[PDB]
Amino acid sequence: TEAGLLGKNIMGTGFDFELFVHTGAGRYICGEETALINSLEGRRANPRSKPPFPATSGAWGKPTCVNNVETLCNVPAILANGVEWYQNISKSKDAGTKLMGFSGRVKNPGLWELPFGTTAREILEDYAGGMRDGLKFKAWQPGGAG
Amino acid sequence: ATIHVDGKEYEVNGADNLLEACLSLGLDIPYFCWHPALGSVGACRQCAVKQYQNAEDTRGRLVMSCMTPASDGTFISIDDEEAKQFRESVVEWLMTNHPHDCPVCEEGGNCHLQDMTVMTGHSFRRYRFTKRTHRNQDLGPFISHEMNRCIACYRCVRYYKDYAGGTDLGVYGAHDNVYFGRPEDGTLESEFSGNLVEICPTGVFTDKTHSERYNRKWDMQFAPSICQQCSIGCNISPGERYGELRRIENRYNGTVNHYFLCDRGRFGYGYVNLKDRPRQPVQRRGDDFITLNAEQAMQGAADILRQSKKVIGIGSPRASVESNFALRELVGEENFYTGIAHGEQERLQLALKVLREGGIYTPALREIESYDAVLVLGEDVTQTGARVALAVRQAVKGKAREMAAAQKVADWQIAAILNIGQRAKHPLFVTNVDDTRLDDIAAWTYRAPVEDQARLGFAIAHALDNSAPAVDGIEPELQSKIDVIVQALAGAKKPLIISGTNAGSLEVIQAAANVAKALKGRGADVGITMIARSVNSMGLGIMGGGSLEEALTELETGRADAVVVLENDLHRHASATRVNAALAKAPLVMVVDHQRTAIMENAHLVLSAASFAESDGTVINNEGRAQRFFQVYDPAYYDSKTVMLESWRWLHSLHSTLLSREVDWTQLDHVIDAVVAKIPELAGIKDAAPDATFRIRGQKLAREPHRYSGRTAMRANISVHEPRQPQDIDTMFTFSMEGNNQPTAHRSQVPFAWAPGWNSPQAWNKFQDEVGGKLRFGDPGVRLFETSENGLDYFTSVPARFQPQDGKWRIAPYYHLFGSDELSQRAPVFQSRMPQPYIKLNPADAAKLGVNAGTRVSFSYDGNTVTLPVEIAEGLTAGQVGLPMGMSGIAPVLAGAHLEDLKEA
Amino acid sequence: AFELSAAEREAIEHEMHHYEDPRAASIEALKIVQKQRGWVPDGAIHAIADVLGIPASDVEGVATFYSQIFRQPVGRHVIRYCDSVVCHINGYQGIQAALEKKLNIKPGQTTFDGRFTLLPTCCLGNCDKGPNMMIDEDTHAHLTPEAIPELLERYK
Ligand code: SF4
Ligand code: SF4
Ligand code: SF4
Ligand code: FES
Ligand code: FES
Ligand SMILES: [Ca+2]
Repeated sequence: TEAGLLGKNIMGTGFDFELFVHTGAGRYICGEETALINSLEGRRANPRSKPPFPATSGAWGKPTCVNNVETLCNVPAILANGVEWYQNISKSKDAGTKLMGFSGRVKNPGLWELPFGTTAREILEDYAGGMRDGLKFKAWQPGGAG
Repeated sequence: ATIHVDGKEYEVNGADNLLEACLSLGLDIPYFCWHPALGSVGACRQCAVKQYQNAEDTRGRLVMSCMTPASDGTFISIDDEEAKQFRESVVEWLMTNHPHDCPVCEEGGNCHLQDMTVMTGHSFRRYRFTKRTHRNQDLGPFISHEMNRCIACYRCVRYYKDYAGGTDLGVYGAHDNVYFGRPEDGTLESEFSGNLVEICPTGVFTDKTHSERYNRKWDMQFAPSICQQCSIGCNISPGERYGELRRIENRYNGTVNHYFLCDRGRFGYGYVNLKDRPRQPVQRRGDDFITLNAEQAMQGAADILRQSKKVIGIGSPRASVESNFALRELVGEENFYTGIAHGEQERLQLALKVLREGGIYTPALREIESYDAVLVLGEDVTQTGARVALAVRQAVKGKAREMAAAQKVADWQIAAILNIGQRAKHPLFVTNVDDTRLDDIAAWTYRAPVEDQARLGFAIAHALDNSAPAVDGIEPELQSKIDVIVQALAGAKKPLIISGTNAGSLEVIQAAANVAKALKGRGADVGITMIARSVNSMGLGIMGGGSLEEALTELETGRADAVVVLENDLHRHASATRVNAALAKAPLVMVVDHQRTAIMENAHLVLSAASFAESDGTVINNEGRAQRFFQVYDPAYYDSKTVMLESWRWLHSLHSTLLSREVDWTQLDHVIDAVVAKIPELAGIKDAAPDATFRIRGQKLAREPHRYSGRTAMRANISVHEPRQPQDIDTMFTFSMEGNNQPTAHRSQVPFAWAPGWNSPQAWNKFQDEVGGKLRFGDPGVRLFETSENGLDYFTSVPARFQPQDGKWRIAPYYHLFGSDELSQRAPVFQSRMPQPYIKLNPADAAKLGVNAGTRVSFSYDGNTVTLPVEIAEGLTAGQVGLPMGMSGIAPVLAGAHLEDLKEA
Repeated sequence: AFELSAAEREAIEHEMHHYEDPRAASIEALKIVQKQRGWVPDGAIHAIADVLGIPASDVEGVATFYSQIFRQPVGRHVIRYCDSVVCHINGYQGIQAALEKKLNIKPGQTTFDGRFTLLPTCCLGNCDKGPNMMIDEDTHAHLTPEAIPELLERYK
């Protein structure tokens, strides 16, 4: 906002955009997009039935678009380097990179950025270092608790 | 639209969802969270059906029928094996935490959860773990709270908050610890909180007044009746057991009061069960009070009345049309007096003239919800005509309904509708002497004396149409508010103007008529609604007669030596000292009434009349609809010494004994025919209900359910010999279960809703043509008059502005839903709910008098000093003092009067 | 008797400036009152409702919906230990046993002197450095049952 990248008349375009940070109060269901909209409106975070989707009538009945942090972090690279660069990062159906990582009693529990189509063995072994000493593999969840 | 359910083709409304479409076709889908008046939310997940994509489809998909539109060419299955298993599983999940409470639960035998547990076929428990429990709250004297029985269907919060506009009920907590109640212990503040006992499908919210003298639904004797506690005319089902009025249930009327009553009509019935009611005719001889039977009372009264030179009759707006007519025929038309005051009668006749000569349609109570802008002039609707206030709230939410309909959102998708129309609402402009309960949704509230509210109405009418008389002396800020109201009213397709006689001002009604005429001249679809005071105020106004002041003048001058007072305490319409003097001077006072009133001390004869629960008759509501109410029980079934007859029966027998020295009692339809022959304006009351010869395939209409119990033991302590079943020669109903209460029976009067498998109030679905619509063969009740071809002229007499004169205090009426109606004060449960009576003062006037909040001030009206504490009313205009109308010692006739010598005691 | 302070009212009103509906500042108003007073007392619900122009039942439903808004009195320091799946694999049970041994209380209870309130909590988003705990504003990772008694004494 000090540098003029946010607020009124952003870089001479005349587009006005105001960005706020709304801190939550500790509930897992608030991550659901309609429950997120309900929580943003100061209500109990019950989800909503779709249709209508939030693109038609979301926050306060207005058109609303909800996106993840990583999607909006993938956006500027697309807008700065081009569509054809983003389509050619990985030779798979899913384009672009993705934050992947193995956690829980591994040698290197962390987070890395990998192209789509990376097999799960390379994340476990070539990046996380495999399992720890004296522990053998039993199971894995690919995308979180759900 | 065309749907195919289980291989059968049906034609349905495409705007409906699948659940209400299938319930209207007679199919049984279990459901909890959906209500016809509240819309669909998809919470309970009970209404699952299997939808197929095409006719040649085997897999399908489980969908919520309440959330799925009944579009053309739909294919669904209710009795699919997977759908049945899922519905049974949902019932089983609800049963895991449910308490073992049915024997000691007031909902037992009337429980929707019981019916859906049986309907899904779930009777085997495999859950073996602990059940969650909850502490209960104290919700006031009317609603009992038991949160263990909750199934978290969210119907209470949806009704109370979204529909009723209440604020003190909510849902708290989380995952399976969801709690439905108030944030703290205390009385539920909504005037329509009593509908929770029918909205809640379990026994969480129950009728505490019924729970005192509890009995099950199958043990009740029901009758279709009309609520007598104001002029709206809501259809009710009173239910009796062991000779006392046990409960008032909502009787569905798709035109009037569809699913909801107000708390005054639901809990104000306790005056029927009072022990001081007259049960036998009593004749006063010196200091002795001898008890007569009916024939001795008729003979003695006839002899004394025949000795008299002129007997006058004083009717009442409490009494039915037939009883007022019978009194009018007994004393003669020239000697009949309406029991209300001259100003009250003038306002009532003006309201009737506006309704049936103004050329503007008057809506029924259900039709009020379809209007686009509402102007309320003078009438505190929530305290005098509460169900009209609820309908006005629905009409206000109509704007969000239209905004969502513009985005192709179905009418049953209530969450999406409320999300689209966030805080936008249709314009509501209310005027009163102080703040109202409609102020939270009102676009503007005008707190002013009744002259200033009338002037605002006249100014609005002049700004809409310049042919109307103008108001001179309007401040520019008030002029800007007037222009806001005019722009909102002129842009409305269906404006509605609501006034009434409770403001105590003729000019307010005249201003409302002028606004309605100005809107009619612009081509708008304007409606007008007048709120009267009592259940048969409009019937007494149509019948006509002299005022109470003329009757008291006739008694005081000696031209009348006999007075017959019909169901009237006479102190609410005239000063008590004048009434007592005129009645003490009269050598014969005969009081026909069902309540122990103060004028019976001066009465030479007291006829023990029947209340509405023990009588049949017709009442005309505020919209001019004639409605028949039927007797619930025989008062003489248990106490054989009780001689308590209908008032028209008493007066007709008295007239017969006066004329021919012989006692003929009557039949009810005979009195109806006499009314429609003598008074042509009341000719519509013949078609309000069919006569006593009406049958359903040869059989009468049952008053009590098929499983009515204890028939050989309920009276066995008095005598082991069973008594003769009480005969009903008056109506088509029978005082037994030997009759018809089929949902498909061709009738409009339904005593109670029961269907096999549907024991709760959801059986009204079986009794309707479509669910949430009208009754299957029409709603009962017939409008007495049509809309007039031509209208009235503009009322030229614009009043001057209110001027506070020194030493005189204008009485501003403050009405209370619990305390202003005469008979509901007598109900013992209302005393804990009735507010303590104070006097309202402006801060400036209280500072001028040197009085604070709570100190006692004494004032004299009609030479009688009474003392009251003080509250400081900020919204009350200075020069006015606010008084609670209809309370003990404060008559409703005091509205618009003046006060002298009001000073600190 | 509850009375909102001037700083609390100013912060709440500035939060209502951020939204097109004043109801949307209810969670932040409850968090402001909780930050100022440790928890949300009974009169704070009615005070926040009066400031925001919404019913008190809505404020109470919001306050009882969210687990991080305390409607019961807590201690001067709130320990929130993660009991989710990755910290279960990394062994939060030893941490919980050490906390219950040192504080001599159960989860959901507070200490006798009002110093500590022990609470389980959902995943803290620090699963690669588990097990994790959150004392009042500081998150601690790589927890061991031996380091818990040392870590507790730095919160007086
Ligand atoms: S609410 Fe219904 S199912 Fe529950 S205890 Fe009462 S009668 Fe039984
Ligand atoms: S209290 Fe009754 S109406 Fe409210 S959610 Fe529970 S079961 Fe439904
Ligand atoms: S609005 Fe009037 S008629 Fe209807 S239930 Fe209430 S008191 Fe009775
Ligand atoms: S009635 Fe459809 S989910 Fe509740
Ligand atoms: S599982 Fe404990 S921090 Fe995520
Ligand atoms: Ca009868």
